[PDB]
Formats: sequence, C-alpha cells, structure tokens
Amino acid sequence: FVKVVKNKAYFKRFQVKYRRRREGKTDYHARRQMVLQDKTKFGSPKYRLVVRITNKDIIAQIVQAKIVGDEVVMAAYAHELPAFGIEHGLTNYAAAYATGLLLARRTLAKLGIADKFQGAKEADGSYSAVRTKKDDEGDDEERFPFKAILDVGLARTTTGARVFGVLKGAVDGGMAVPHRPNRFPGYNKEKSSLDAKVHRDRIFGKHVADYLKQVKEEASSNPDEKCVQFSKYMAAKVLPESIEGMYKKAHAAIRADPSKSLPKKAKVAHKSYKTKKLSGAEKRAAAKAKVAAIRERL
Amino acid sequence: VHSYGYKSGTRHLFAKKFRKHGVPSVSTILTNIKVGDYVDVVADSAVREGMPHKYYHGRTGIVWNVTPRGVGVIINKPVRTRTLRKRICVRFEHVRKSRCQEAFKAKEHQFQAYLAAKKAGKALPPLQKSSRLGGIVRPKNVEVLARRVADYEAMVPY
Amino acid sequence: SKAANPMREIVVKKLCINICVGESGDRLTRASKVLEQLCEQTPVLSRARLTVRTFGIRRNEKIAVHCTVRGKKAEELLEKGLKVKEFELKSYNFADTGSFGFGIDEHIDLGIKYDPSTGIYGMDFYVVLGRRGERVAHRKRKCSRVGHSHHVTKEEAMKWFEKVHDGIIFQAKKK
RNA sequence: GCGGGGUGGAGCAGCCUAGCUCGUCGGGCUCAUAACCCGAAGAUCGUCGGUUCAAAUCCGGCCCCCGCAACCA
RNA sequence: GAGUACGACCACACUUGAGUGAAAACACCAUAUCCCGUCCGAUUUGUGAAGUUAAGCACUCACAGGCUCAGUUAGUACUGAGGUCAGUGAUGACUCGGGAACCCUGAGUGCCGUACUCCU
RNA sequence: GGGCGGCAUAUCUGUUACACGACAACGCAGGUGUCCUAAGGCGAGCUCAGUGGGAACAGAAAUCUCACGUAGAACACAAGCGUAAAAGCUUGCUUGAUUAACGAUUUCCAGUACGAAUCGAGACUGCGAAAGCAAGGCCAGCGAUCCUUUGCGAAGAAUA
RNA sequence: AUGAUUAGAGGUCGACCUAUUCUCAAACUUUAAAUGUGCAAACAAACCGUGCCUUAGCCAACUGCAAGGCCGGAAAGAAAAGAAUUAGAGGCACCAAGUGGGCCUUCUUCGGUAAGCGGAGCAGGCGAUGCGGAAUGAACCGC
Ligand SMILES: [Mg+2]
Ligand SMILES: [Mg+2]
Ligand SMILES: [Mg+2]
Ligand SMILES: [Mg+2]
Ligand SMILES: [Mg+2]
Ligand SMILES: [Mg+2]
Ligand SMILES: [Mg+2]
Ligand SMILES: [Mg+2]
Ligand SMILES: [Mg+2]
Ligand SMILES: [Mg+2]
Ligand SMILES: [Mg+2]
Ligand SMILES: [Mg+2]
Ligand SMILES: [Mg+2]
Ligand SMILES: [Mg+2]
Ligand SMILES: [Mg+2]
Ligand SMILES: [Mg+2]
Ligand SMILES: [Mg+2]
Ligand SMILES: [Mg+2]
Ligand code: NA
Repeated sequence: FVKVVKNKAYFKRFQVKYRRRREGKTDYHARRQMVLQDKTKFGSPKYRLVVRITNKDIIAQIVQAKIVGDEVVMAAYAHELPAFGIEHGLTNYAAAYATGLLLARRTLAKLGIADKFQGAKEADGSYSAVRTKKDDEGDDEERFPFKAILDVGLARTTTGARVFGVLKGAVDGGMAVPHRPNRFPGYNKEKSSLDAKVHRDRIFGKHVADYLKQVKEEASSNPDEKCVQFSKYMAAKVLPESIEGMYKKAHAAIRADPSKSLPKKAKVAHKSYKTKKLSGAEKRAAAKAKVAAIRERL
Repeated sequence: VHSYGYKSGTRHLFAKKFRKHGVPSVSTILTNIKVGDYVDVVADSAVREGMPHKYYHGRTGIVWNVTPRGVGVIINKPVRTRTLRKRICVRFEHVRKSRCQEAFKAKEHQFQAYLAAKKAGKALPPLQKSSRLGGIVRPKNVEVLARRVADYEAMVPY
Repeated sequence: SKAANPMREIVVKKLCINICVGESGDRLTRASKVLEQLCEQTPVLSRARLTVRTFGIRRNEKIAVHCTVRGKKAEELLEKGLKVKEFELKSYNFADTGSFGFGIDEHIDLGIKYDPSTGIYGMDFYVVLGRRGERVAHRKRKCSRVGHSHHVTKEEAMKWFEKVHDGIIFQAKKK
C-alpha cells in the first residue's frame, strides 16, 4: 500500500496562491516591479501598455494601477480593424501594428494632445530613441510625449514577437514607450544592428503575402485536396499584391478617425440562464430522505 | 553562549503568521507615504532589505524623510533618564499607515458637520442618554438562582 | 454519445527511444550515431544523477542517449519495433497512465544496415498515448489540469493496440 | 580529568576520502621430516550514527586496553 | 443573465468525484514559407480557421475532506492585586478584577472594481 | 580558595528569558579567524525532496516516460528566519566585489570608537524589450596612536 | 506540521497502509490570554476657502500632486454617550561630592539531593532608621 499525501493534515496546512496565480494569468513578481515607482513621486500617474494576444484577436490597453482595481484609460482590439479595412489576419504581425497604432491615436485624442504628437505618419521599421524624463536626452524644453511601459504578461519575449508589433505601432502613433530595437523582426543579434527593411515588410504583411502566394500555388497544383490554410483568404478574392496597400490604407484610415468602431445594431430585460443554488434546508431535507430510504431497505 | 547580533532573539518576532507567507502585495506598493505622516513600523520578514532593528518593530512614529525606496521615521526611545528621538531608515515595505489618529480625525470632522448643521437651521441628532440612570424594570421571565446537587456531581470526572 | 466526440480519439503523442549504455566513452559515441540514423534526428545524451559503485558509474557522467520522435516518423518506427515483437505484448507492459513500451535487443532487427564500426545495440521503445487537449497542462499561460475523464486509461490503451495495430495482449504479471 | 591506540589466524604498516611478515593450503625436492623451490587462499577496517556522490580515512557518541595527572595544607 | 482583458482582497475562492452549459467569447484545434527556439513546432515562435465542447473554463450537486464566521467547551484552564488564609508539605481554595484553547456542533462555500463585448 | 583543567577573554544562532525592549551562572545545544571570478550582478527558462505506474541487459538502487507532490529539497560552513513562473536549479551575458563630493541613520552604546548593517546624492557601467535590479555572497568571519610601505597631485596652457 | 510515544482494530505471521488512542516538549506548535508595551486624544498644531505667491520638485500637461510661505474663515478650546485625575510652574544649563564589595523578602526563575548554597527578572526593603508589636532577631507585622 502507498501512503496518501493529500490527507486531512495536507489541506489544513495548505496556503493557496493568489487567484490570478492559480489561474496562471498574472506574474506577480513582474507586476510588482511594473507598478512600482519612486515613493518620492507621491503616487503621480504611471501607465502600462497591456498587450494580450488570444487565439483570435489582439487586446491592447492603457492601464493605471489602483488599490481598488486597475483602471483602463483606453482600449483597442484587433476585431475592430475591419472598420478600417482589415478583414482578415486579425492576429498576424501586421494586425498587431495596427492595433497599437489604433490605441495610440485613441489615447492621444482622449488626452487632448493629438495633433501635438503625430508620431510617424509613414512606417519604415526604423528605431528611434523615445523621449522620456528618465534620460537626459538633449535637455530640450519641448513638451514630453505621453509615456507608458510595455506589459507583455506571460508572453515569451522573442525577436519578432507580435507583442512588439503592438509596441512599434504605439510608438509610431505618438506614444513614448521606452524600448530597444533588439526584439523587432529583422534585428540581428550578431553585429548588433536592425534591418529596417525586414521590419517594414512584417509591418505591411509582406511575409503574409509571400506565404499566401506559396499556399495558393500549392492548392492550384492539386485542386482535389481541400486546404485549410488561408481558407477564408481565398474564399474572398484576396490577392497577395493588394495586401501591402490594404495595410497602408488602414493606417491612414486609423489616423483619420481613431474613434470609429464596428457598426452597432443599437437596440431589454436580461434572460437568466443561471442555475438556482439549493438552500441549506433543502440540502438537509434531501440528505434526510436519502438515509431514510436506505433504512427502509434494511 | 548567548550572543548579541543584529537579529538575535527574533525567531518568533521575524516570522510570518500561519498560512500568511509571501512577499508584500500590490496595495503596499501603491500606498503613498508623505513627510509628517504617522506610520507603524512593522518588519516584513519576507523582505530582508532595509528591515528595522527588532526594537523598532511595533513602534509608531512620524515620517521625516521620503526617499525613492525608503522611509525615514522618527521613533521615541527611552534611554536611562530621557527619551531620544531615533531616526531609522527602512524600506517602504516595513511601514504601514497608522490609524492612531482615526478617532481624533473623526471627532474633528463631526464637530465641523455639527457646526455647519447648527449654523443653518438643521436638526441636530438627538443626544444619547446615560444607561446608568434609574428606572422601572418589568421582567418577562424570572428564575431562581441557587446551587443544586447536580452541580457538584457534574464537576467530578471519570 | 459523449464518448463518440471526435476530440476523444486516441493518438500517439510521442515515441521515446532510450539507449542506456552506462559506460560513456567511445561505446556511447557509436550508440548515439546509431540512434541518429534510426530516428533521423540529433539525439541528446543523459548524465548520471548519482554515483553507483556497483554499476561502475560516476556522478555527472554521460551514460545514455535518447531521442523523442513525434508525428509520422514515430508511427513508422513504432511499426518497425512492433514487427520485431511480432505485435505481441504482455498485459503488464501497459501502464495505468495509458502508455506502454517494449525493448529490442538488436537494432539491426529494425532493417538497419549493419556497420562494423558501430556494433550492435539494444534500445527501449516507449509509446505515450493521449488525446487532443493535453496542451492545457503544458502551456505557459493558464496551465491547468486535464480532466479525469479525458485521460487515456490502461484498458483503452490495450484496446487501442488490439485495433489499430492488430496486436495480441498476453495476460500475465511480472515475476 | 588530559592524551593516545583497536586493521587477515598472530605481530605491525597505510590512518592527510588496503600493505608487509609470520602463519594456513595445494604441488615439487627427500627414503622421510625440516630447510629450500613454484603457486593459491585468507580483510563488517571494534560496534552505533553523522558529513560526503563516495568515509578504515572526515565529525560526534559507545566498549576495551594504554599512559601522564590526582598538589598546598 | 453572461464573456473577455487588466485587477484589489487572496480557500466562504482550495481539493476530490458527478452533472449541466443560450449567445458571444475564451479554449482545444490546423500548419511550419518566413521572425524565433528546440533531441523533438511537445513547450515556445510565426501563419491560419477545417473541426469540437471531449478537455480547459463557468455554473450546480455531495448528511464530501478543508476553509470562514458563530455556539459550546466554560466563567473551566490560566492570570493582575490581597491575607499574622488553609495545609507538615505538595499544593489549594477564598476576596476585588481579567479571561483562553482543541475536540464537538450550527450556518456558509467568494467578493469588490475599470474597459470592451454578448444576451439585444 | 589557588593550582591543574577549561574558557564562560573578541564574537554568531537557538534556549534559559517570565508574549515590547533589556536580563546572570566554569547554565544548556552548537558555531567564528575561513571559503567563493563565482558560490558576486542581471535576464530568461525551469521546479525541488520524495512517491506510484510503465520501459532490453537493469536488480533496493544506472537511464527513459507519465501522473502526484505547500517545499517535507536547496540556498559554502552553526542555527533561526525567509523564499516556488524563486531567493532553489540550468543557462546566457557580465564586473555594482569599482568609484562614491567628510549626506544621514541603526545595532553596541557613554548614545564614544571599532566591526557589521540601513536609507540615500553624484560618476561610470552590467543585465533586461521594459518597469526595474545591483555599488558583493542579508544577517558571525575582525584592528587604534607611533612607525614602515604603496597609490593619487599626467602632459600642456596663464605676464600672474 | 516537527520530534517523542502505548495499545488494539480494519485492509503462516509480521511488515506495510487507513482510521483513532495511551502519554508528552526549555532549545515543538495551528490557537492563544492575564499582566504588558508604541502612538493619538485642538493654542508654534490640526481643519476649511481647487483664495494668492514661489520652485531648477513629480506628472504628457494643467487650475492636479510635493514643499515653503502669505491672505482669509471657523474654532462644543473640545458637546453628548460612566467620557479622567492631579499637594499638575514646564524647559535649559554650569560646577562638583560620595558610590561603583551589597544583602533580605514578595511573585517569576536557572544550576544543585539540598543548604542560613551559587546565579538572574519585576518590585519593595535593610544598608542609612529608630518607634509600636511578633518573648528574644538588620530585613516579618504596624507605622
Ligand atoms: Mg519577466
Ligand atoms: Mg521565546
Ligand atoms: Mg511573531
Ligand atoms: Mg468544454
Ligand atoms: Mg462536458
Ligand atoms: Mg515581558
Ligand atoms: Mg522579550
Ligand atoms: Mg546563483
Ligand atoms: Mg527567474
Ligand atoms: Mg565602520
Ligand atoms: Mg558579512
Ligand atoms: Mg549584493
Ligand atoms: Mg546570492
Ligand atoms: Mg553572509
Ligand atoms: Mg545585500
Ligand atoms: Mg514555545
Ligand atoms: Mg490641580
Ligand atoms: Mg560581596
Ligand atoms: Na556600608
């Protein structure tokens, strides 16, 4: 026989972790350092750029930490990109850039500092140092840009990861998020340099266009077999040559009307679906009935 | 034999409570400490950086200095015939905002509210009467208080 | 019903091949090359956790080489190993976690051309069965526990072997 | 109380991660024994623990034996 | 009435079984040319959307184990102050005050924010 | 008593110690004069001790694999405390073990030094995508006057 | 939970598991007092007027936070609920003496078989102090 480890004494001495740690959502060691600022600042506002990627769409938020709970200043989602002309690929690197640019324009407009920080109107994947009060820069007296810090969460921070695509879009939108180009696609760990052309290709989905052409040719070689890859891409007449101009148009559309979202039906008592919790007396009555039934059989 | 190091005799003092282990939470990090505030100096054993000496654990003082990660607290300490104002340097995780003036602050705010209500024709709340005054008592049930034989047999074990 | 859900189909998660030479040196170097040819991928050496005077090993000494095979290559190798056993497995060869394994003594029994420089090696073939959805217990974010009903049991693994590979299960217990 | 030692059948090395000699056994040489020649076997390192991946070896406790102290009145 | 992202408190939230699950999500899932990383596209990374609620997830169930708050234990154990109190003593009671703990037993089984979304 | 012995002679952990702090004995149980270019710093991945099932030679114990596992392991050395997407393990890059304008403070305490610490300001940096984290290895591991000895006050500019 | 520990029971003998059970801890603890210990309880203070000035402080900025002031307002000068009391002049110095062998009791307490023995904590006392009592006694009772 094997000794039981999870005995009664095991549960008495157990100390559950934090709820978001048990659920595997929050890394509290990183969260503590991220919401920590100098005590000499006396709680002056500090913001996080939260980038979360699901299997379907991309979530980007501007968040300020509070004791009652984190408050969201502005949010942008990749499923609103169809309102600007991006119907497909709402998860790829190009969509990550557009989600970041959408959040930056939405945040700057809400703070009234739009048209004061235009960012980079035309993207080229080139890294520029971010103006922050931390660095001494040129000691320029010009107004500083809105500042947030990237919050990748539990995401693995590899080179070319989509979390840094949202970063690149946000900085190109006028927000000052401190960063180095080490994790942008096209950056070379050897010789410590960033290739802006490779980075620019991913921003406009050149890699997606090349793969779509490659998949289309393979599907053309054999019509019989059904290809799951790019199924909705090919159902529409999406051409690889039109992808770069579609994202360029979307960037211009985002910069013109950042507040535009998906159209709303705009129509109401809620229909309850919850199961009623049994009262204490009923649970006791049910248990009393069960023992009575067993007693009858004897 | 016995030694006198910095952390001598702190086996139970610098220890977490049962099932309450862990590093300080976000609300401690988000708490704002200002110069002139009242703070309780309670050492957090999971943060072995900037801990107060064991004497200052459980003492309440006034903040005199705020630094990026640290708090300067003035603490009274009796030595021989006088009490010295000792300034200790600790990390922010080892200070809690003191509620030692909560009752006094509420008393001041109640007076302002009462004064404003009295100033402009408002009905003051009724004054509480003392419970030590006399009065007639009507008992619903009356029982006899006595020592019984059962009391003596009930205190015998086995 | 619920058991007919296509997500409950039992698939081969991986096939792990282990050669515990236990001696290091040139003998282990040739065993790694044989595994490299067998599995068509670079294998990884294994060091010794402890030092055993009886076994003639020292701590942190490379005594074994192993490889993890997934997909089509694992299925092809599994058939090769099962041909040697003649598709006959003992009942006790199956774990209660839904996995099983067997050993072959001559690696040239798998149709591999003999090379005088390398020699002859036995190996351990281990198969891990499972269903789709086991990633929830291995992903970094929101890692949780797979449901109890979704686990592959010993009976299901034995049933899978008899049907997919037309094998025979001999009822016995280890001595 | 202080210091030091227990190792093949015996006497002693190695004591800072198993050896010698004698003895024993088999075969030669001799009429035979011894001496001599050729081979072989025999080792919980005093017991109990600990440190270490690994303790005859390093750190404690325990059992015998061995010495040096045990003074001033 | 629900979902997602970030959360505050950190089991009334955990653990073990069982059942149920609108919508939209979330998630399993498909794949490996590119960015990236591995013995292994398992994890991770990129690109996708053919399938599925089977798992995860959310609810509900158990005279469930834990946990939380009460009640009992109990004015008991202990204890501040007092006696030219008792007793050979060990100790004990008494007077003016304070006052536990486990077992056992009753009830309960998360709650509160910001933004967006479904129900609509 | 002294002697012999030992060291309670400087010093660290637990307990004595009586729930702030403080408290003796040649009281109890143990430590210290070292060790480390990493066993310092940082980032990222990972989870340990142990079980249970299974796999050629392989067995109580060699390696592989799946579950469980609140730490029952580890963190140089005594002990206590602390720590689980770490403070442990592996790995990659590094020299924050440098300098630091006589800043302030704690422990011992006479509120004197010494030794250890704590909170900073400046320079130059290391790691990190970033918030940040580091001027050694948290807390024991060490030294006055006088004397000796070493480093710093580079070169070049100034009619002073 | 960590150590110590007696006995049955339930899953040839035992071992091993499951439940509990006899007995414990200065160097064990989930829980946890009494007595304690830190701070506060309106006159250089605090509170109110997004009143005003200044800053090379913080914040992307600002009338927002930080700091130092100025100008005003209000102030049971701290109500009522048991809701303090005081033989309640606070602060600041200077110059110096004796002392640095202690001892005894109440509770707590370590070594020791124990001691009119050795060693501590809190507080009284003798020493330094007689007087009235316990016949007599440095310390007991009263004063
Ligand atoms: Mg991180
Ligand atoms: Mg204690
Ligand atoms: Mg404590
Ligand atoms: Mg499901
Ligand atoms: Mg289901
Ligand atoms: Mg005390
Ligand atoms: Mg104390
Ligand atoms: Mg390390
Ligand atoms: Mg880490
Ligand atoms: Mg010093
Ligand atoms: Mg040190
Ligand atoms: Mg350090
Ligand atoms: Mg370290
Ligand atoms: Mg150290
Ligand atoms: Mg340090
Ligand atoms: Mg205790
Ligand atoms: Mg008076
Ligand atoms: Mg004397
Ligand atoms: Na005298």
